[PDB]
This record gives sequence, C-alpha cells and structure tokens, in this order.
Amino acid sequence: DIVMTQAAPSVPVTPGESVSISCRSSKSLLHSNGNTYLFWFLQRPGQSPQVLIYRMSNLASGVPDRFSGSGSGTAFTLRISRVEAEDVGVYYCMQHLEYPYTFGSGTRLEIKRTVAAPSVFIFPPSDEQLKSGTASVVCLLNNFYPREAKVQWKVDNALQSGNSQESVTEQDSKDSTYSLSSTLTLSKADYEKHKVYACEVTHQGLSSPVTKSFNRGE
Amino acid sequence: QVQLQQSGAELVRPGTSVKVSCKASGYAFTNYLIEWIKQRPGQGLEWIGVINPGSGGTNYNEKFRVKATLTADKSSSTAYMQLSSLTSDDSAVYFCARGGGYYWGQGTLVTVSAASTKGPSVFPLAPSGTAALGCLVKDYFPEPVTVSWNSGALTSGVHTFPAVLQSSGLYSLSSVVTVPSSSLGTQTYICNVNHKPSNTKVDKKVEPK
Ligand code: NA
Repeated sequence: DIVMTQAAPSVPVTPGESVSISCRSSKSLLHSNGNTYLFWFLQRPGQSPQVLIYRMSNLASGVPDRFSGSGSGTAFTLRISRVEAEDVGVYYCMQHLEYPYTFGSGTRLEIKRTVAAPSVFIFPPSDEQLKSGTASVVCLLNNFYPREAKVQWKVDNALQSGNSQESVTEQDSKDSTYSLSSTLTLSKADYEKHKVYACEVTHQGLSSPVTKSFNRGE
Repeated sequence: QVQLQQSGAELVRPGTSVKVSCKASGYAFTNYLIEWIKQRPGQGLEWIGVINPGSGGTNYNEKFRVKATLTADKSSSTAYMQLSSLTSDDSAVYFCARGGGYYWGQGTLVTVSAASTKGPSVFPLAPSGTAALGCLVKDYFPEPVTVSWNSGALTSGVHTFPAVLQSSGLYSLSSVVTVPSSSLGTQTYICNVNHKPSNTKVDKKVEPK
C-alpha cells in the first residue's frame, strides 16, 4: 500500500498568523496524466470530514482563499493564512492514486490564545442521588487555556486517589478555551462519614493552586 | 441540494452481522461511486472500499475483504455495507461518501457489545455576577446521550462534556451552563436529556437550593 505520513500530531497557531501542515507519501502520487492525487480534508468535532483541497493544489468549492495546497509528488503542504479561531479541527491528507486509498494520521490545529485560569465551581451530590445510595461530587473548571490542568480531591483534607474521573471539552471555536469536569464517586454511606469535600486545581494561569470546597450539610 | 442519509445507530452483539445503509438524494445515484470509511472513537480515518452503483463493481481494502460486503440497490438509491463476525474492534462510526470527496453521509455509530441497554438517571447540579449550573446524566448504555437546555433556546455558555466509561461498564456525562446570577430567580433552567437507545427522555428543572 501507499503509506501517508503526517509528522506533526498537532500544531499551535496564534490567530492572524499563518500555519503549514505537512504530509508525505511512500510513493509518488503523480499520475502519467499530470495530476497528483492527494486530498486535504478537515474534520471538525462531531462532524463528517469535509474536502479543502483536491488533486494536491486545487481549492474545493466554497473553501476560503486563505487555504492553499502545494507539493512535490512525495511531500505536501496545506497552508492556511490568517488563521481564525474557527479553524480548530483535525486536518487529514489522503492519497487516491492507487487502491487501497490511504489517509495520514491527522494534524490537529490548536489555537494559541492568551493564557486563562479556570473559573472553579464545586457541586455537592443532589438529595435525589443520595436517596439512590450513591454520591457524585462534581468540580467544574471553566473556560481555561492551555488544556493542561490537574485536579486533586481532598476529603477531610486527606488527598484522594482512585475514585475520580475527568472529562475535557474540545477547544471552543469562538473563544479558544477548554472546560473540564472532575467527578468524585463515593457510596452514600462513605459520603456521610466525612464533612469537608474540596477540589484543588493546578493550572499555568494560577500562581498557587485554587481550592473550592463545601461542608456537607450546608 | 445533495444529501447522503445514513441509517441510525446500531447496538449489535459479538459474532453477529450488521448492515448499514446510505441513501442518496439531490443527484443521479447511478452516475457516481460510493466509498466507505471507518473511524474508531478518538482515532483517524480508514478506507474500507468502494462500489460503482451503476455496474455493481467493487474494490476492497485487504484488511476489510473478509469482514465487509458492499452492495447497492439502483431502485431505492441506496448503498449498503454489511460487516460480519462482529468484534469490539468493529465498534466505530462508519461514513459513506460519494466519489470526489465533497459529499459525505453523517455517519452511523456501531457499538458491538453483549451488555444490555440501560437508561440514565438525571440529577441536578444546583447553582449556589455569573452562576454555574448543570445536569449529571449517570449510568447509561450504550452511547450516545444528547443534552439541550430550555428546549434549544439556551445555547450560549453551555458545555456538554464527552461521556466517560465508569468501572461498572456504564457511561456518565455532565452538561453545564453559566448564566447571569440575577437570572436565577426569574428564569427556569431545564436540561433536556435524551437517551434514544432506551427511549429515555427526561426534562430536569435545575433550581437554586
Ligand atoms: Na469482501
């Protein structure tokens, strides 16, 4: 088969600046008809892929003039000028010279915005859930940048381990931030043997870790 | 306006077969090829094969030669992909695409599992000049769950987090929204939760406590 390689899994870009995304092939994609059979696709989170470039350098209908493609036959570049916050997504190359058609592994475009500390919120378990025998304590980290953020749980100021789970959103297409949730899961009986629940957040935008907490019963 | 409408999500048992469809509209079905692409969760794109609906001819990626069978029905403007001897490695979103790369189907999620369908429980994340509030959607199977706020009228400031797989083998997710603190006494906030696989529809009012 023809192997398509995308050397960078992600590339950071400040809005307004230009960026280049590379792709390489293990065989020349040039056909004797003169065309080079390489596509560039964009895939936004939760959506189907969409074509940007066809036959290595042709802009697809409806794609902005800020996107362009070029290459040698074995090495290709998708160039985006004046990168917008809305350009977040994964960019893939694909060869269609020979069967089987093959794709590159994708390059995510990351928007480099100003560093922003998360807004931290803590939610105790609802009385509705406590009745069922389980307790979920949720810590929300809202609209922060960069993506990297550590969350530590403390119960009666004792550091927790093995009882939490996190989920992070895709980078926002408008404000270029991320949000994260951490959920601490205990049984109702164990939840009721403790008083103080806290989530402690470590992030590049914070000089020292931030703590949000509550006292059970308040 | 061209459309490739794919069949809905499938929860199918290991060792069985599943057949997904791709219905074309807005153009002459028999004049263009149909390709099938696989995308594992959080992974890249893989090419499965292609069919010429106007001749019945096919080509497959060798990795899918045993597993997949591509067919097309000229009368109903539909292409079909059947996957046999299903395993957890077949759990993925499958897309159909018309030759040329411009027109794609919306994808069909296939989950291969022997586990039973289970609807979620929905709990409020009650709010205490911005307030955060939300809904915790716990213990469901399979994916997906969709969440809207105020029947789609509330979209600004909403974050619906990707689901996580718990140690129990059941999924859970949260959806939050930030709103003006001054609205907590005048505006009703409702999270509309839908888990299609179990026909669960919950509209939870989230009140300040
Ligand atoms: Na086959």
